[PDB]
Amino acid sequence: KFTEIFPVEDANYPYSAFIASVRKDVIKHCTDHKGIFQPVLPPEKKVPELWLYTELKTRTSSITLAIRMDNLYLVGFRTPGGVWWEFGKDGDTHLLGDNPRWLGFGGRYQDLIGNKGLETVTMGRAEMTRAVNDLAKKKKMATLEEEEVPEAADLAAAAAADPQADTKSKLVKLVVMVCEGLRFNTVSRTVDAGFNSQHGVTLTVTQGKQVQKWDRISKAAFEWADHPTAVIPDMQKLGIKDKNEAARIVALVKNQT
Repeated sequence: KFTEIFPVEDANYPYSAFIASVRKDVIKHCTDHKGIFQPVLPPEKKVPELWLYTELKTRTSSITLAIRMDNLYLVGFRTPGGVWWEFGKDGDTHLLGDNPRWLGFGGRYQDLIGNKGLETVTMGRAEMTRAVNDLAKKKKMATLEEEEVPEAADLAAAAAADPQADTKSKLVKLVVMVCEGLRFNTVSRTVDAGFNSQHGVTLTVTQGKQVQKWDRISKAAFEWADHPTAVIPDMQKLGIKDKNEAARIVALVKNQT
């Protein structure tokens, strides 16, 4: 519904700038709840009602990300050839229009990276450049070549069971840098700090666990609006005690209403 553009490879355009710019356009569609420091996103619906489109470009290629405004999560992406790829599998219901194709897997961190924590997702500008260039070529196929050389049965079977391992990998790097970067200022701070480092940057185990509990800390955000002194198990479980620390972690909360 509204576009953002990020020139990945442009070293002079800081990641923090893109975040600050995109959050400002998103907050335009948010509400101010008393007792809740962070802006409250639009209420969730079965059919995403406002869409954030972020176009990530390199010097070579580019892709557009289709993000729901209500929960700030990726639904699919568009290639340069105009093919939309959506999270899901045959049998599901497409949220994207324009002849979208099913990726075959879902957007859960665990459709994506199994049971390995978010701390295993290496991020950075170079990491984002390769992900876009890679996904800009998302192919429909692997007919490819066990005729090249079973008796690599080991290779042959890995390819057969996890064909889009590469895609899942590139996708979960953008999900954390963009979606999660927008939701959590703890992630945007960490991703921006090491965005141009030569060996990439990652989020700590603890950060990953909080990131995965966005809904929960969003609920607490609302609970602390009513009772700001309340202690929250699910929160202290995560290394968060009070709305004050929570304000150093989440930037935008999920609307409970």
